Amino acid sequence: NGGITDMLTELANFEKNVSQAIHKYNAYRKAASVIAKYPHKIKSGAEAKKLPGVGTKIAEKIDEFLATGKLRKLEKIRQDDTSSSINFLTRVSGIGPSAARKFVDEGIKTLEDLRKNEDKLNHHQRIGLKYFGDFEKRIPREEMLQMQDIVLNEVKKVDSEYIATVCGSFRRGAESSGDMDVLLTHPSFTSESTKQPKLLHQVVEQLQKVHFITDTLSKGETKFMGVCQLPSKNDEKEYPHRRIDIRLIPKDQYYCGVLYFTGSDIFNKNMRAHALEKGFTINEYTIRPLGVTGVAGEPLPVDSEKDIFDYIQWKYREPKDRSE
DNA sequence: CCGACGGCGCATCAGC
DNA sequence: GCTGATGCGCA
DNA sequence: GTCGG
Ligand SMILES: [Mn+2]
Ligand SMILES: [Mn+2]
Ligand SMILES: [Mn+2]
Ligand code: NA
Ligand code: NA
Ligand code: NA
Repeated sequence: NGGITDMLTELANFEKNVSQAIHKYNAYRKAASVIAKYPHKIKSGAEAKKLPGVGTKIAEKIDEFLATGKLRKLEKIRQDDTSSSINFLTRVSGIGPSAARKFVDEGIKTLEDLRKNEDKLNHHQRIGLKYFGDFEKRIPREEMLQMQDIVLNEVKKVDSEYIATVCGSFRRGAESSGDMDVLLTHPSFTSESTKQPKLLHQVVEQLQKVHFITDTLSKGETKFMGVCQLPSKNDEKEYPHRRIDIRLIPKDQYYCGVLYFTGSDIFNKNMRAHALEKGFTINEYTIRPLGVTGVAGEPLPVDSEKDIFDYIQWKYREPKDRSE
């Protein structure tokens, strides 16, 4: 049902980027997700309508698309200059719905206008512009494996007790990835631990030293967002620049962290809701119970991802089964 | 009908 | 100059 | 936009 999920996804993007209606955005993605998981070719809106997250308005849109092969609402939007331009500009990392809208109001609507007005861009936005095409390329699993070996090894060089784990799409096992996500732990940093200084900085700084990390979007004591690039050969094609995220998490919370940052995004949304549907509340850090009123108690002990799955009564699903 | 739908780390900057 | 307000991206 | 109060 690629035709239908593509349509719902494009509608989602509009609601997020133009209408700034984040809950409609989520509603469309939730519908696109449940439809992609449907093992039958959808013959009608009423057929989709049986699925949870698909409602009256989306069934009708499905009837139209199935009849005409297109959607008039999407046509008009694509034709609309302000809508189209705002949508476009949000493809730049660091330009969200609000910046995109402001730019367009000022007559800035293309990559070229962004070039002409670099003085109006902040540092993250200049980086996103610089790497516009690069950031929209997928990363082949082969290069993700080369990236993994560099990160793991340079982490070793700073200190051998660090544990770095590549999570996200890679850990689900996908053949290409949108970026690289790295969870970092160290024995000195736990949920108590007196706050250990420069733990993440040391690793970011080394990765810069070996010229693997080329740009910084944001950097703090627990979270790094930036740009990296595989080393080239002699005269060879430069690899594309890639997005990399590094999160430093307390060691005692590594499994909740690995669970969350493996994803998928929709999966974790799905886990938290079913968590409450069993008396638990999950975040990135801990799994806790609520009682009868519903404040959450203390973090239950966890030594594996499945430990978390047990608590809320799901059959365990290997990383590869979480792409939602 | 109506309201909930997750929240946080980091960067920027308008308004003092 | 500072900081409350807000934007951004994110599994 | 959807669905469980
Ligand atoms: Mn069936
Ligand atoms: Mn990723
Ligand atoms: Mn990421
Ligand atoms: Na439904
Ligand atoms: Na953007
Ligand atoms: Na992505």
